[PDB]
Amino acid sequence: YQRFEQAAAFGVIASNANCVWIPAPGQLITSALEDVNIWDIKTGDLVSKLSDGLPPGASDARGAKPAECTYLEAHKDTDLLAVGYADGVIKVWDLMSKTVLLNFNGHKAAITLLQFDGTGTRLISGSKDSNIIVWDLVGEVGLYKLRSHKDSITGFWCQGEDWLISTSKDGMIKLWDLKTHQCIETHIAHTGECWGLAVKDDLLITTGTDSQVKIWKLDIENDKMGGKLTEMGIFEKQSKQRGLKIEFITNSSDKTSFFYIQNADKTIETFRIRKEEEIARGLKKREKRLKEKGLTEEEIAKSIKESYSSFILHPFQTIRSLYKIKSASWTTVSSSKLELVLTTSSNTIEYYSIPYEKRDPTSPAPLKTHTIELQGQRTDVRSIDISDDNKLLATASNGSLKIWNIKTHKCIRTFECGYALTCKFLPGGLLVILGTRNGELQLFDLASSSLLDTIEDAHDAAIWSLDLTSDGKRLVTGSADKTVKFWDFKVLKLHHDTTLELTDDILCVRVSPDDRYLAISLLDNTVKVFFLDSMKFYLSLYGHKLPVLSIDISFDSKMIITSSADKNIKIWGLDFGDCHKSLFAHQDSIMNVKFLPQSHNFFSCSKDAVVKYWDGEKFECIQKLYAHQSEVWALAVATDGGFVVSSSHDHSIRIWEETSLKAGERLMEALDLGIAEIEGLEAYNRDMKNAVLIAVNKTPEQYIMDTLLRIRMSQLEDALMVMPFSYVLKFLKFIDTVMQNKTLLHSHLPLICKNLFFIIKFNHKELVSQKNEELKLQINRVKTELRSALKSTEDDLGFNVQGLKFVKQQWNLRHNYEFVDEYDQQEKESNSARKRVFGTV
Amino acid sequence: GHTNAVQRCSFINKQKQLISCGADGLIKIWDCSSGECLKTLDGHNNRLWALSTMNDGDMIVSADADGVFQFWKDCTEQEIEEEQEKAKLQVEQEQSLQNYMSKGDWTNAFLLAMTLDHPMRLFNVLKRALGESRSVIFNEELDQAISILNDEQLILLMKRCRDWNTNAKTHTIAQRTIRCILMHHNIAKLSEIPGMVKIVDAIIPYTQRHFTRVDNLVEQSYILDYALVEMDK
Amino acid sequence: YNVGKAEKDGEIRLKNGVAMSKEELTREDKNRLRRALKRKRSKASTNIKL
Repeated sequence: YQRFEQAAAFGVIASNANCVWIPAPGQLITSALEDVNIWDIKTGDLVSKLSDGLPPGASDARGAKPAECTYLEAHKDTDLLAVGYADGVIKVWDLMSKTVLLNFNGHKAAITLLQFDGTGTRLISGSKDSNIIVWDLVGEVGLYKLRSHKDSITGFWCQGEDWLISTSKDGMIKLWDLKTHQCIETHIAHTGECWGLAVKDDLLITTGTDSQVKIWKLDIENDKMGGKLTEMGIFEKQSKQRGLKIEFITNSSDKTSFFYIQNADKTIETFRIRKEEEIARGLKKREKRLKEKGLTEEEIAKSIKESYSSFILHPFQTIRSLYKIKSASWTTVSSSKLELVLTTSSNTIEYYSIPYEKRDPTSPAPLKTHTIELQGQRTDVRSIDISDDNKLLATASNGSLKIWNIKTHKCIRTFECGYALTCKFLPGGLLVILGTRNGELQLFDLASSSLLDTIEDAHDAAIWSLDLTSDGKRLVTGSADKTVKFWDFKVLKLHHDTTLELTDDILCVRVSPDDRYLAISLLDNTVKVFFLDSMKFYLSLYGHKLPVLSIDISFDSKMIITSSADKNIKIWGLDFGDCHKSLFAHQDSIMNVKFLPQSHNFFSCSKDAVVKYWDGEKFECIQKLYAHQSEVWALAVATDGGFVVSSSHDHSIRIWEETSLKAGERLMEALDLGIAEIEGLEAYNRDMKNAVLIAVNKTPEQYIMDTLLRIRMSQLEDALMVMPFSYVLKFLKFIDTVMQNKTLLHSHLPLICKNLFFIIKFNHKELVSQKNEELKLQINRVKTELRSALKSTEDDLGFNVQGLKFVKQQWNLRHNYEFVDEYDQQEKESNSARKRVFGTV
Repeated sequence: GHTNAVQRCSFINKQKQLISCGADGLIKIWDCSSGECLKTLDGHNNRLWALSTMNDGDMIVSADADGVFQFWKDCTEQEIEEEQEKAKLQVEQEQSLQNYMSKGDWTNAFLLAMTLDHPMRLFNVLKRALGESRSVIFNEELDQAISILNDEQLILLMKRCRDWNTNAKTHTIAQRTIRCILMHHNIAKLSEIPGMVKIVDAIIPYTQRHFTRVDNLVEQSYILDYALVEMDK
Repeated sequence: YNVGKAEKDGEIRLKNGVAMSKEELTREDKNRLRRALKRKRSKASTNIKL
C-alpha cells in the first residue's frame, strides 16, 4: 500500500488563541491550530506560516491529534516568539529563521498565558494546571514553580524581578516573592472566578464573572504583613458577561491612559483614566452639586467614597462586532486616534480605529478599517466537492460558498447562499449545484460568478442529500420531506421530472457509477436499493442500529458501503444484499465514506477527528490520519484518486496526497565524613587561639543523626555490632558533639540513649582497657548532660501525673455522689467503671 | 414526593421553582425545570389549607389547620453573603498563619492555629518553639498566650495533648503544654470545665507509662559510671 | 482510650496520633492520603447529521 500525507492545510485565519501585533497598520501573528500565521493587515495576505515539521500521516508521525496553539507572545526587541500549546509545551520560535529554538515541557495542561520579562531573558508561563513556572531562556531550564493556586491561571502581572501578582479561576489574587518562591498575600478577588487582571502603576483592575469590576491600589512596599493590595472601589460595566482580558496603553505625548475589558460577547468596552487635575476638578464640582442638594458633609464623604470609581475611569467607547470576539490587543496610541485589532470566534480578523478629541471620541461608532476575510469561511463546511479536472474544490458552508485552487490554496470566487448542506460539481467544472436547508436548490456558474437559477420550492424541507448521474443530465435530490425528486438539465434550467415518496425522512441518496442502482438511506435505519431506469425496488439493507449517514458504491457497482451513527461501517454485496463484514471503525458517528476510484479501498471520517484508510478486500485498517481538532463533516476523493480532501469543524481544509551499602556500612561512612569535619574545625579553632554536606545543607552532627534515623530498628542492633572499635570512639565523639546542641539532644533523646548504651555494653571490655585521658573526660561529659536531659523529661512527667491526679480528685468531691454503706458503693462503681469486651476461647 | 394529598401549589422565582403544601404538613420547594425537591420546610403539625406568596415568593405565609402561621423569608443571598465574608476572613487567617511560621513568630502563630483548628500546624508551632526553648516553659510571650485561653480553647488544646501523649515520639511536646496549663491557670476552674475530666482520665495512664520508661533509661545510663570506675583502676 | 476516627469530618486523624485538617493539607498530600485509604480498605434528522 501507499501512504497518505497532509499535502496542504488552509482555510484557517484565527484559531482559539490570542493575537500578537508587530509593527512594520503593521503585521499580525495569529494561531492556526498547530501552526501560526503571520498576516499583513494592509494587504490581507499571508506573510508566512510557521510549521514545526512532521507532517501528519508519515510513519514517524505521532499517533495522536496534534496539539493546537493556545497562547502567542513575542518579544519585539529580540524578535522571538513563544508559542504555548494545548498539551503544555512551550516552543521558542526564531521569527527571522522561522524555526524552533527551544522546547520547554513543564506543564500538564494547556498553557493559558505567556509573558516575556522586560529584558527578554526569562519567560513566565501560566497554564490550566494552576502552576506558574518561570523559565530561563539562556539556561534552557525551569527556575522554579509557584504552586499555591487551585485552578487555571487566568492572568498574572510581573513587571519587576522582585514581586509577581497572579490571578486564577478559583477567585484568588495572590502576591508572590520571586526571591523566596512563596505567597505573601491572599485575597478573594470575586465571589466566583476571576478572569481579568491589568496593573498600571499602583492602579490594579480585575474582572469577575458578573459585570462587577474591582479596583485595587498596589502598594508594593507597604510591608505591614498586609495592605499591599487594598480594595478601592467597584464599577459596573454595561456588559453582563465575564471579562476576559484587560490591557493598558499610554499616550506618550499626553500621558493619557486607556484600557479595554474584552467581554465574552461581541462587545469590547474601552475606558479612559482621568488625569489628577480632572479628578480634583470633578471632586470639587460634585461636592458643590451634592452640597447644593443639602446633604451632610459625612454623607458627602461617604458618597464620594461610594462614587470613587467614577472619578478615575470614564467610559470612552464601545466596539460592537458581528461575531463573538476571541482576543484583542492595542495596536497604536496617538492624540489623533486610537486603534485596536481583534480576532473573532468565526475565523476573521478585524481592525478598529477610533478617532477622538479630548474627553470623548469624534464618531458614535468605531471605524472598521481593515478585515481579513477572503481566505476563510465563517461557518463550518458541511459539504465539499472536487471538479472533474481535480483543480477546483467547492466548499459549501452556512451562508456562503467558496471555491479554492488546490495548487495555490487560494479562494477564487465567493457566493452568498442559504444554509448550504450539500454541494457537487456538474460535468465540465464550470457549474455548481447546492441543496439548502430551506428546501431551495441553487445553481452557480463560475465564469459569470453569479447565481443562474434558484428553485425556491424544490422541497418542502431540508435537502439533506443530492447526487448526479454519470451522464450528468439527471439530478437526484433527497430531502427531509420524505420524497426523492428527479430533475433534468435542459438549455440552463432544471425541470422537475418525477417524485418518489418514501415512508420516512431521507438522509442520503447515492447513484451507482454505472447508473443502474439508486441507494437511499432512511431515518428508520434502512437503506433501500432501486433500479434507476425502471424505479423498481430491489433490496432493503437492514442491520444498522442508528440511521445511515453516508453511502458509497464501488466502481464496479458490486460492493456498497454504509456508515451509520452507531459507529459501524457495514459492507454489503449488491448481488444478494448479504453483509460481508461490519467494522466498528470510529469512536463517534461516522459522517462520510468514499471509495477510492478504480479500487475497493475506501476512506472514512467521523466526529472523533480521525480520517481512516481501509482495505475493501482484506477489511483492515491501513492508516489512521490524526490532523483535525474536531468533527470532520465532509470528505471528497479525486477522480484520479491521487489525493483526498477533508474539511472539519476547525475551519481547516486539509488535502491528503498519496506519496548497595548496608546498615552499619552506611553509618561508618557517615561517621568518617562528619567527624573529619568536626575534627578539622576543632583543630582549626585550636590553631587560631565538604562537598557532600554543603550540597545537603546540613551540619555534621545533623548529617550523622539523620543517617541513624534512616536505619530501621530491626537492623540497628546488628548494624552497630559490625562497627570496629575505632569507629566506636568516633561514635562517642559524635554523641559528645550532640550534647552541646541541646535542641538535637532532646529531639532524639530516646534514640541517642538506645544506641549509646548498646555500644558501651557490646564492647565494654575494650573500652575500659583503654587508658586515654581524653576518652575519660568525654564519657564524664556525655554522662552528666545525658542525665540532666533524662531527668528534665522525667520531672515533667512526674509533675503532671501528680497534678492531673489532683484535678481528678477534686472533681470527685464536688460532683461524685458518695454512699456511706460500702456495699451500695461497690454496686455503683461497677456500673460506672469502664467495660471492655474480649474474644475468649 | 408528598406523603399525603397536596392542597396548594404556587410558583415562585418566576418559572424556576414551585412551592406546594400538603395535608401531611410539609412545605416542599421544587425545581420546575428538573422536577426535583430542592428544600423541605417543616413548621407545622397539621394540614395546610392556605399558602400566600409575595414578591415572587421572597416571603411565603402558610397556616396550619390548628391556627399557626409560619412567615417564611428568603435568605439564600443572606446566607451566601455570610459564607463569602467568612471565607474572606478565613483566607486572610491562613495566609497570616503561613507568614508567621516562615518568620518563626510562634506566639502569634499559636493563636491562629488554635482559632483555625489546624492540629498539624499547631504541633509544629509548639515543637519548634520548644526547640528554641532548649537553647519559663516555652517562652514569655507564648506562655502568656496559653494563659488567656478560654474554656473552649482549653478543651480543644487538651484534646490534642491527649492524642499527642499516646505516641511516645510526641509525648514530650504534650507534657510541657500540660505543664504550662497547670502553672498558668486556676486549677479550680479547670476541674469544672465540662468534659475536662474524661480528657484528663485518658492522659494519666499514658503519662505513667512514659514515666516508667525514661526512668529505666536513667538506670541504663549508669553503665557509664561502671565504665568510668573500671577505667580509674 | 484509643485514638480513632476524627470526630470532625474535615479532620483526618491517624492511629499514631497525628491529626491533619483537610484545609491545611496540600493537594499532593490529599491524594497521598486518599490512596493510603484505598489500600487499607482493600486489605480489610437535523441533530444526528449536523
